[PDB]
Amino acid sequence: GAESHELQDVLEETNIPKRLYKALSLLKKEFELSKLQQRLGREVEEKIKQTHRKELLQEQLK
Amino acid sequence: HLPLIAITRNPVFPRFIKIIEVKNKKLVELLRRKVRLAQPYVGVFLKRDDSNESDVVESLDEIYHTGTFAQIHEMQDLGDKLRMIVMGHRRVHISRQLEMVEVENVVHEDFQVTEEVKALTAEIVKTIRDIIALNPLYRESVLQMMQAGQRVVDNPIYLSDMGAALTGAESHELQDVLEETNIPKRLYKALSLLKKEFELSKLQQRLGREVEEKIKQTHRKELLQEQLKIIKKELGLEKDDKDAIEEKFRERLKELVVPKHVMDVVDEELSKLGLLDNHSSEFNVTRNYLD
Amino acid sequence: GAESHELQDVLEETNIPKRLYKALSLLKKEFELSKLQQRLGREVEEKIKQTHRKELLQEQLK
Amino acid sequence: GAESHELQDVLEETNIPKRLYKALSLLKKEFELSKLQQRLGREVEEKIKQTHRKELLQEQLK
Amino acid sequence: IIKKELGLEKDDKDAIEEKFRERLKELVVPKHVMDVVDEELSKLGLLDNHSSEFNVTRNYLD
Repeated sequence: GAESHELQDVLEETNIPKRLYKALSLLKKEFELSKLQQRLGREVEEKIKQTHRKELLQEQLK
Repeated sequence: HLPLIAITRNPVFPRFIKIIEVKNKKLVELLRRKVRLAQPYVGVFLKRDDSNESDVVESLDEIYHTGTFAQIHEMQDLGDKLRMIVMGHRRVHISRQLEMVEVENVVHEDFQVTEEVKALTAEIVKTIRDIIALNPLYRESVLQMMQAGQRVVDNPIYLSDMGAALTGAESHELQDVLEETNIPKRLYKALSLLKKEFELSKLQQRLGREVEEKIKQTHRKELLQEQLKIIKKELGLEKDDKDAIEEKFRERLKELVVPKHVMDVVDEELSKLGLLDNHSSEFNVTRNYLD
Repeated sequence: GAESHELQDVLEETNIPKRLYKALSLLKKEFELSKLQQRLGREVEEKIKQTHRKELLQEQLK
Repeated sequence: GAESHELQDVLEETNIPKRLYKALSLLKKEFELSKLQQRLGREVEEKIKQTHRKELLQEQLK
Repeated sequence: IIKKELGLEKDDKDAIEEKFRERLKELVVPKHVMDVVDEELSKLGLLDNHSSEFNVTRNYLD
């Protein structure tokens, strides 16, 4: 998912190790972004489950 | 030679136990008269369009000439005084119910070569299984008890009739099926009617499930909004109560040399405001009073 | 969807062209039967479709 | 799940049948509490599911 | 990430929030009604499209 600028920079690289390492670093960056979004989503989803659960717990107390 | 039984919206599918409960107590006399008979029996017929109780006792042509003679089983009378048990045993078609003469004109003609005749039975049972799975109407134990491979099906016509009984088609469709004399015609009509009934039933169920799907989609869009809104609550809302209505009015009243009764009244009003949801009209009235 | 007797008759044929022609004839017969059944089904579905859409609207109302 | 006091009381008992009966009674007590908890939980979950279905049926009422 | 998230959910209501904001753009308008409209649009976004109270709020906004 790296921007087109990153792809252009990868193209600028000449040596095979350089270009492949930059592509691998970009892939790791993609994982970092995806995992950040996933962690935020899962944390907020546990909290929203708990928020609905709180009305359910007031219902249990009821 | 007995008076026609008042079906009163109680269809009796072939080889299917059904219960008839007519409010009128006149049939009670008829039922009690036949108790003395060594072999009690009850006549089963089907009503035509535009059901009318008065026409039943006025004209006998309303009831279809078709009928299903069967033996009475037993009397229960649990809640009401009439709980007739009607079963499909022997179909009959009276030439003229006006004139009682009857004949067992049951037609079950079949071809000598029987290799593909039962092939359609496999498709019929598969369709019935699909319908009951997607449109559950009765328990599955009946299907297990009556399996086409068991070879115990000595009456394929009756099996087809029971399978088509699951159809939710109007009684007019059943009458049209009965009018058919050729076996292929009736079988084809039965399966097509079954598919139509399933379509209607699935429509009714689909609306109910679709409401849940929209609610889930709304909650899911709101859930993604809640994820970004939690990040904002840390960041954008700043988890800071200052600049809010509560704190805004607190700072507004901060610089005034204020009595104490007003302070307790304002504390009560702020407690309500926090308890009160923002959208509610009571919340707006409370906000205006606080202003 | 031919009968088991039809399959036995096909097996009875020895020459490859003869069995191929018999299989093609069986396919033609089965296709003709299926087409006739489908056309009859379409005609009957149209006849039932003569039921006015007012009936469908009344069903939705109910 | 019996408290340590119950375990001490069981230890005080010397007759094997007495301690066996006390252990069975403690097991029955825990079973009763757990069954009550499970029944209440399922009842509340059914009530919340019925509340969601009641919202659906209120839309249908609209 | 913050600004992309804000952009994705920028509109309180679909095809309504932006329309009313652009309608207000040409207006040299007092601050009081701006804050009132901001609160009303926040509530609008919080509410769902087909609510009767949402309908009354929409009519008031119009």
